[PDB]
Amino acid sequence: CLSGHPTLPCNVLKFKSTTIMLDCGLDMTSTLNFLPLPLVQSPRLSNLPGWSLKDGNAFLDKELKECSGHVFVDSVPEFCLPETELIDLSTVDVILISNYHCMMALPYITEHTGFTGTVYATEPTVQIGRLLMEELVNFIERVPKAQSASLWKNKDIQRLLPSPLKDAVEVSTWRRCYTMQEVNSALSKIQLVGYSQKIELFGAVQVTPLSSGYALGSSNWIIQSHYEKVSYVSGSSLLTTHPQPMDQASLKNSDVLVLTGLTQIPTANPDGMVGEFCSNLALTVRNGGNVLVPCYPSGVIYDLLECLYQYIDSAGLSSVPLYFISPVANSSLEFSQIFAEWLCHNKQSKVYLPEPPFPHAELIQTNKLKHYPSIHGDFSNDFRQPCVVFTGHPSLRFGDVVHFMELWGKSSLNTVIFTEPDFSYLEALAPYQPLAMKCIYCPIDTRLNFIQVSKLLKEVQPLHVVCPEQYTQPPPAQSHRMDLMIDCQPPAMSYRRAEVLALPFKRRYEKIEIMPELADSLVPMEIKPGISLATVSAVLHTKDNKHKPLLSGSIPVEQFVQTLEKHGFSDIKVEDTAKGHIVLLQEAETLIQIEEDSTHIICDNDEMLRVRLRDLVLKFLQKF
Amino acid sequence: PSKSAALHIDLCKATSPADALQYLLQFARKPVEAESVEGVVRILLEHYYKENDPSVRLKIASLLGLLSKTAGFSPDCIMDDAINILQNEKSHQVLAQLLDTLLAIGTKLPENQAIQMRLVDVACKHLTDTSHGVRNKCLQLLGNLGSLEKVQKIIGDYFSDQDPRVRTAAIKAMLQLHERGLKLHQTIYNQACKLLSDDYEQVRSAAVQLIWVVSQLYPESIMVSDGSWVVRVQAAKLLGSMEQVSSHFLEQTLDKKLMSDLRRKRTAHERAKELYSGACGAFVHGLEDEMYEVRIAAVEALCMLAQSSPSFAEKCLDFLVDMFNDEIEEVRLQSIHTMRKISNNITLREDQLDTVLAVLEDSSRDIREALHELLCCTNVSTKEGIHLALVELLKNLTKYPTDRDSIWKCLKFLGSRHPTLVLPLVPELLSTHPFFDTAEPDMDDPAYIAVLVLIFNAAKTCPTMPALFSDHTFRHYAYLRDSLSHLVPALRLPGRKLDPSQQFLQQSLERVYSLQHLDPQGAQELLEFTIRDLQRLGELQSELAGVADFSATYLRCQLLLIKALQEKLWNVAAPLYLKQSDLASAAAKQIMEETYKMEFMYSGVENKQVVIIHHMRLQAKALQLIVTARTTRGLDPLFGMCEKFLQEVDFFQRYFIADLPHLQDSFVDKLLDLMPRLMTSKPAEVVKILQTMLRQSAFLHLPLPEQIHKASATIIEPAGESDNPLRFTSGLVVALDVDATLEHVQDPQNTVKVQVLYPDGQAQMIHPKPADFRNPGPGRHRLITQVYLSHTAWTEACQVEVRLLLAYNSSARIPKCPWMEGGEMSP
Repeated sequence: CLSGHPTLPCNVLKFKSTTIMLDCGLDMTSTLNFLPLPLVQSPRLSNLPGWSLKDGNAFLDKELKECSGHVFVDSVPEFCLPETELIDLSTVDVILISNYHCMMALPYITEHTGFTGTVYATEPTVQIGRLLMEELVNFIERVPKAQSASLWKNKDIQRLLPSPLKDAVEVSTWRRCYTMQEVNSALSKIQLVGYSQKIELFGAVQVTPLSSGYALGSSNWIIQSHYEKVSYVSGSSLLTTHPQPMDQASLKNSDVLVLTGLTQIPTANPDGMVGEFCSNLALTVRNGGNVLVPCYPSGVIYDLLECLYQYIDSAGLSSVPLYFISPVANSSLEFSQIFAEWLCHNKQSKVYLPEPPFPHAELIQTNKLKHYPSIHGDFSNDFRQPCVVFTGHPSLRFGDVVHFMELWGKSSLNTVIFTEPDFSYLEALAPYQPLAMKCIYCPIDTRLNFIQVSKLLKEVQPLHVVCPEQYTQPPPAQSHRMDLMIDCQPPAMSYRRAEVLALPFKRRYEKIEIMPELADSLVPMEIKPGISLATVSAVLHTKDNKHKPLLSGSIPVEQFVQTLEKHGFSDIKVEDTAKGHIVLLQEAETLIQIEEDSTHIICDNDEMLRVRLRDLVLKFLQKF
Repeated sequence: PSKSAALHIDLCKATSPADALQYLLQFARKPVEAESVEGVVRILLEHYYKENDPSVRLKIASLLGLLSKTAGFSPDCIMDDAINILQNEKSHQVLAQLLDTLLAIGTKLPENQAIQMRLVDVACKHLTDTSHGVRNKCLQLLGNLGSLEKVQKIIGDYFSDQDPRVRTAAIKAMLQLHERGLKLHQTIYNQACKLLSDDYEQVRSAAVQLIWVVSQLYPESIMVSDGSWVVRVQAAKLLGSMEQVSSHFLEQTLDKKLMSDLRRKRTAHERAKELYSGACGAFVHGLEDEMYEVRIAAVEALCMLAQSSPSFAEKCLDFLVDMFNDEIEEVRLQSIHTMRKISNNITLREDQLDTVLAVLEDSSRDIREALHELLCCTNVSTKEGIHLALVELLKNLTKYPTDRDSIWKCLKFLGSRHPTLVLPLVPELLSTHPFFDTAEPDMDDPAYIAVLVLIFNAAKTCPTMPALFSDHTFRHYAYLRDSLSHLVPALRLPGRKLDPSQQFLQQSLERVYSLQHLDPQGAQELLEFTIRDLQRLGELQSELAGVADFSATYLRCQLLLIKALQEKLWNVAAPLYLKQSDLASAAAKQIMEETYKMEFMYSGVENKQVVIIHHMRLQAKALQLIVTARTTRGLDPLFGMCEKFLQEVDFFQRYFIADLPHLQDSFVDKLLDLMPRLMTSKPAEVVKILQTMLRQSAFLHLPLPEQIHKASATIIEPAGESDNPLRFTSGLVVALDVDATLEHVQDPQNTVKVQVLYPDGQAQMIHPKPADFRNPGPGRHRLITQVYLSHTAWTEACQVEVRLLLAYNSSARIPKCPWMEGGEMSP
């Protein structure tokens, strides 16, 4: 006997690791670690120069925490992981997946503690996640220096001594590595799951994807029992409409409406930010040197790719090619080429060489597009850098962007324009602040803007909507509301708050199959009898008609004496009292008293008359 | 005192679910108890469990269960947990947490009888639930608690429960009972029938394992369990396209199930589609059905059943050969492996072309050696296959001359296997004429030496081999036999014909040990002569080179020490120390490096050698202290280094307790006996007494052993070669190179570094990668790691230096391999 309660161990607003439990389903939503957290350490680079080696000494004879402008750790970035301790992984059956993003911490919970069950997701997201983990481990294992940061994690009494932004986060269990074993031994468990499937896990609860349009496979799984509408939302967008835009034809009478992904930037304009980025790239290619745009692997970068392709009809002349440095670049390109069914209905997925998502990237490949998906001796043909280079990277410490930043660190000649807003200003450029670059941070991101979730809640008319984080308060360095409207009450979640907001009391299943029985007559409730021997098989008690009801109802004395006379009885004397009626039958000396909701019969030693009177009085009421 | 802090933190705030959960997360993610006060902490945690916030109670129970695993599962804690769980059946997760705590406190430490494993099982069995409350938990409870070697009726009647997810717990518990014996009955197999048609996942994948184990227990008490469960296993594995997880487990179970009687009537019909009681396939329909993770298990079961049964190979070799065109890098090597494991009592007439072409489609650097090992151990029917293999090996040689050793070895094995099959091909391989005798091939040609060594290896048991030889073949054999013997054997051609080191080492060591009471110059020249002799012996002898080099290094240490003690500085004024007057200022560092090398480079060291080398290091530190104090002008720094030296002496004497009364009249024991008095005077007279004592202290004898050195090789991977200026730029990396192999490194993982010495002042030391360390030759290793090089333009092709080093506890380096220069690679 339990209820649904989300046990979330994270306080990340972009990602989520909620676990919406149930009575017998025990389902868990997507689980993700802290991706933007491993940036305070030294960046992982090859061919260590002399500039990033000799710096200021540590504070109080540490010899493991260098300092150059800010605090840094010269060791492994030491990837973060949520607590996930007060819930054992031995009673878990399935883990949910998001849009190719929520598997960075997936192999850490598959072959470590528990989770011996199955897993359900779609093909494009799982393939992009595989490529992401592959490029991540490829960027980690290059120059694999040993861990030398296992001393400041404990003894937190002195952890608050260093400068801020370093002691704000605690250390519970961080793994820092994948060893190329669980990452490829855990991927051989995924099943082929499409959109709106009928997998029917555990024989009672059903999940139905929604396929919201944000990226290639932004599916919002909707776990639901016989009578329940638990809705989980990972990512959605109502402005791009290219990758099968979101539809609201199913989530009408939702229950909890777990909303996780948000935009976090309400002041910027997508069209305006793309326009200013185009102007910036044009003005920096007109004069100066090469251009560097540190971006993520395949996914969100495709709109920027299409914009820079269509920008060739502007003041920017030719001879401005595009380099793409990524170990999984060719695989990502061929996967975007092969994946075309997950596009829009007729706007994008036309199949007549007009996919408008990936075919345009190959249509312009014959004019000026050299791929070169490596850095190990491939640019020896021509080296002048009149181009723009995009290097995939999980963060600003693992990818090859740090080598290129140390290559042409001179300012007024290159750009450091970013595309992912899941970082900061003073910490992201902390080891590179002794420069004079423009430091532009155009936030390319469209994830359920505040102007969209408002109209979504208006057209949904929801109830008991749960808020993911404590952002119900106005954000810092801003002067506005930027909150969500709730009629009943605004909930709250934290690192270890297992709040219970649900009550499924086995509403209606009944395992109805081959039910044939009589039906009585009444005003509006035609009651009937039931059958025993349910013989349940799997989450369904199919109580079929095969091999004690109580009584209720007032019995009239007038109809009683009428049926006594017309059945064969005689010499029956009836008198009245203050509220009841007393009837005497001379045979066997039967005395019967009928009061308001009361009947009492007294007779002598006789069996046949007793059972006769019993069956005569029992057919005057309805059986319940 | 660990429980008092937890109680204070829990009673300070006393929130509904904030303070309790925070304290639980702070106490669970922290360090363990590792003490005897764990019972008090467990009692304090259990005292606050009977309250609200069932989630906090479950978290505290889980924390107590995790903490009780550090050898703290006593009888009192188990009794307390049993008494608490008897009435804590309020929530669903609370009972599961209590059962897990009972399992961690009873099935991890006690593991015995007398209410240690039987009472908890009965308590868990009597604690049944109504709807998926503790069933999945008490199943593994009773699974990890074995009562005695006689408890199966409960699982037998629970095998037909409501929730199919409880059958998984039942089957894992019954497998846990199986892997401990327990005399499993034969009736379960009948119940196993109702497990074959389950209409669910994660059950049949274990049902095939169940039928496999119950068939492999004993094929009696019943046709008669002979080739009967194999039919059911094949029927369950035939639906491989319906589940990618239940098909590989079925093949892995059949791999061991094939060890039964294996009746031919049920085995020969399985290799065909149309059955000839067996009415299923899964042999010719289980290969080209889905992903290769089940194909691997299928071929594993195939080779496992072909190894035991000598038959069935002649009708499965075709199927094992025709599965090569699979365009998968995994199935190819697995096919090579399953063919090498079955290379016995097999034939090869025309199926060779489908198994040899795996070397032309791609490089396959790691598969080529396996293919060559396969081609040499197999048998060929006719000479056409021999000729095909020979011309293919010649093509691989003229296209890839980087693996000629494997080709020569495989040709040697092929010639030693069947030498008759090449007899009708001798005048066809080498170009010979019956009446010309011309066209002499090249001597150093890597294309003719292979045929030569093949003929020489096939010339062992041939009656008349030289009857078809040419004129130069005899001299070629005479030259190859006398140059190498591991490939060319001995023949009977008519043209051709046909512990001193240990005692010497012992004599040298006893001469160094005994002859020590003489003049300093005589001792010095004796040490020099013995060092030269030991170096010559190490350069000459091979198997006795490690101990010889060890003794030579020890004698060099002693010689440098005795030369430092005979320096002219002590004969001249001390407080002057002009310059170049003490040869020990630069000799103490060399002695320390020599001790580090003697301690870390060698593998077979004994504790006696360790204490002797530590005494030598302490003597070197004392010499360095003396040399520094001889020139130090400030009296204040003297106290610091003298206290440091006394601290090192105390640490040494505290770490080494035994073998101290063994060493007589040694510097260490003299300092240990005199140190209670040296801690009362000025560091000046302290170091004076230290100096006058170290002069004629002793000469400790080192015990020899079977130690070996730790050196590397100079493999052609980016080794010394011509200029070969590669094309690259100044911006990005130049290129990538490959390192060399290793020999006798004593787990080179996390021990061997790779240093890169650029012509500039900068030097980069790339850390090793543990994934590339290969060990198929225990006693010899191999290091194939990519090295990254990048620098600004050089305007020339001067030089570059890459080298291997070693790692220490704190920090140190050891030069092992000879300095090998790399390619120029002008950017």
